[PDB]
Amino acid sequence: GQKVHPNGIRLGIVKPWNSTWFANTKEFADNLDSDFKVRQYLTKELAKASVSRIVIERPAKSIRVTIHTARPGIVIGKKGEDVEKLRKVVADIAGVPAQINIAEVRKPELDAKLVADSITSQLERRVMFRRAMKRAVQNAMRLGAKGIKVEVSGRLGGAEIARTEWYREGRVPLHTLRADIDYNTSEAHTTYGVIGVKVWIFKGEILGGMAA
Amino acid sequence: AKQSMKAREVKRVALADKYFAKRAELKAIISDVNASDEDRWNAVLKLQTLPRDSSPSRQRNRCRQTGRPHGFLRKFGLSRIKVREAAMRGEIPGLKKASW
RNA sequence: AAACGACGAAAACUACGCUUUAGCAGCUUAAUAACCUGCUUAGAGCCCUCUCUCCCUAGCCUCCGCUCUUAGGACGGGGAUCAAGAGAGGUCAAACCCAAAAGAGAUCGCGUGGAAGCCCUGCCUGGGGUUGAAGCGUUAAAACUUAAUCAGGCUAGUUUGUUAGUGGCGUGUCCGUCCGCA
RNA sequence: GUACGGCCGCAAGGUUAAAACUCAAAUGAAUUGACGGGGGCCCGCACAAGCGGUGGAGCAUGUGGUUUAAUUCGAUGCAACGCGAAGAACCUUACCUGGUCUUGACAUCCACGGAAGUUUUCAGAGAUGAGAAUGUGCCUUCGGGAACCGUGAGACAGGUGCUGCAUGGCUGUCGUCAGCUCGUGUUGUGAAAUGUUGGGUUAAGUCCCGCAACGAGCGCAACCCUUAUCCUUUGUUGCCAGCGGUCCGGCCGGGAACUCAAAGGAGACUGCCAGUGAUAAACUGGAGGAAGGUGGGGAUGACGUCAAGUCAUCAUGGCCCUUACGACCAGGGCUACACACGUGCUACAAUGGCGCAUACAAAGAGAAGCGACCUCGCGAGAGCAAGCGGACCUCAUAAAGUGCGUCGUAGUCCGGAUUGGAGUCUGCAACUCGACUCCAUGAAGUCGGAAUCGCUAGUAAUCGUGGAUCAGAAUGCCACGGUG
Ligand SMILES: [Mg+2]
Ligand SMILES: [Mg+2]
Ligand SMILES: [Mg+2]
Ligand SMILES: [Mg+2]
Ligand SMILES: [Mg+2]
Repeated sequence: GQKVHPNGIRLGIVKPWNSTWFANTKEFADNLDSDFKVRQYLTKELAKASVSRIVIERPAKSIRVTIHTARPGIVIGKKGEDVEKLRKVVADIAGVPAQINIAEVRKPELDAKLVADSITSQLERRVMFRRAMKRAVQNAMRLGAKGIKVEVSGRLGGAEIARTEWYREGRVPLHTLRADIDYNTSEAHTTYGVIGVKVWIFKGEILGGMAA
Repeated sequence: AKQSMKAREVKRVALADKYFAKRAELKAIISDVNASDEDRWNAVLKLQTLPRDSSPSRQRNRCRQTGRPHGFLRKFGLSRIKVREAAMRGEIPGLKKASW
């Protein structure tokens, strides 16, 4: 409750948005709800495949959903028809004609969500929490990142007291307005309660801002 | 986000979008002085025994996602607490913190 | 009032793994080395999936939506199998990706000049309004026109005003000679 | 170092000197925090200096208490109290009063039947009971299907009920205060220390020097958003530098020098000359400069503190109610009251009110909309109503200013509240409970104790305008410029 949310301050410098179509004060509540529904359905449909980001667009009364994942095999399916099969249901949800795109990420351990994922899975399957934390740190460090701050709140390792713990390797700035700060948060459900996982990742210095 | 209050609001739309023509013509007739007293009285008496909760200006504008009965904004159709988390995540095409 | 610290030294998807090559980096006098690493690409070991090397056919396509049909190209339809080689990929498909059509041309849908209902008019006579209800016509046409004709058994002499019998529970439950409506 | 015992002494007592019994501790040197009614230094409208205000008096919501059926929930020193609530007549909103219910108002589900559905008839204030006039909307093998209704339970609902002492998320304060740590090395047997300390300097752990310190992270600044000089690009709905007609209006003929419009940049960096300072860092002057030392404003809130505040935005592990804490609509009350309080508007009158020419802003909102004209109304606005998702039209002749007149120090031609009535906007309905209007009574109050708060420059202080909430209902909130 002290630090500012970094995405909301990095929106207008380097970090791209997740919804930037054109509405006029009438249908964006509806567009926002449709985006939320399609994202929450995509999460439940691809809870196994590691999925990090979902972006939306609305060119000329048509919805385009772009998914950035690391296991496109499950979503594509055999003979490349499951993607169209689920495009049918997302088009039914969105009403307007729909199309979907896949932006499979090579070496995606630098993605905030996919680096905060599978550690929730290890905690759920009762793997040691300290082992999971150190594995996540080493995996996020070995790919060339310059710093990952992940915050874990609530019953560390299925404990009985909601405590606060956080590791930090490298350097993770939060006040610099040029540093690419990929931020996300996830939750783990266990037999003893719920745990929160917040992740900041410092990609490095990026000058020139947008337009590559 | 009470479920009991989340149905009355949608009823107040699903019933107010049906009596649009009759109410509009009645308002025009009773607003134009070029009418008859008996006809206007009969029209207002017929209008008043129409279901009360079907009036247009009898429903408070309710938030879309959470239904907070205060701070409803026309621009986003969402309350302040939800528009904060929406603009902070970045789903609003153009919402950046500002500085004049 | 309390608050310990033990075993990724029980690496929990392999992202196909499995092989191997250059450099980088953590290591330290400088280095190597294990791998501690990711990281450009090489080739095939080894399981692979798809289009294939099969033949038949010349399929083939696209502006006009249909058509013999026209420069043309990356254009391409059926049946069993794969001997050994070749493109991709890894539970890979839409979008991203690369440049398109020449004409003839019936024109079906699509817009009709004398009429069946709604307008004095609640049955129905209205040519004064009209619909594909009648001639007809290409990416379009041989234009063309739902309102204003007085008035009829037009809810039918008893429903509008005289007025009359009993084919009425009349009245606090009420039998009650009777007041009161038809 | 006590009793007994021996000695000494007039005495006070001295000297020699035990035993029984209790405990697992009693201690000293040093380190880190903490504390002191210990000290030193430094900083911030913290004081001082100033200038305006709050306690004195109408009124407004808000707070505690009281009353009440409830006066709906939480917030409770800074850091709650013009707070959520960016606008409570019913609806509303969770409170109160009467009545209807039961896998329920709203969620998936089977046995099937009716297209869903549109107008009205009635009893009830209503809650929802009867029902008719009706429609048969597209589709497989017609042991029919989607969609919507209807019933029968059980698989289910529902909770603004509580637990912010289970929590997530969020927020405020300490505090944009300047510190909070780590790696290696070194020092001490060790806990631990250095770095982080000390002089200059600053807004700063900002910079320099010295010193076993050397470096790094979160950190102080910058990178982000506007203003301030200048360059180019594009010239419409805008400008008329120059030229022309001209209805005297930029109307167009024209154009891109300018103001403006949005895109990319030059640009202030101790860059300089002098003094001071340690031949440093820096500070002070001056020169250029549009701007000078951070050029000027805003977001960005470092580890951590307050079982800090919300299970009432939301989700949420447990209790919980399951023929009612779930659910039904109508009428009230959240707006009341012998009271005390935070905050602000309104006034004290000669820089001030009364009226008549007259002037200069920015930025905004607009289709269930913004809504020019015109006819009217002493006034609110009524009718008719052009244009416009808008550099086009509306909201919107802005004022303070200015030149005149006028009043003359008086409860005042100040002050505009309470009162009876009148219509108007507005939404089915303003007795509880709107606002506007103007005719009429014209309150209080006449710079207000102790206390007390805000500001260091285009800021205090004054004047008006704009924006969101919403049928209307701002002295509250957020912005904008003028004076200064
Ligand atoms: Mg839990
Ligand atoms: Mg003695
Ligand atoms: Mg010092
Ligand atoms: Mg200077
Ligand atoms: Mg309203």
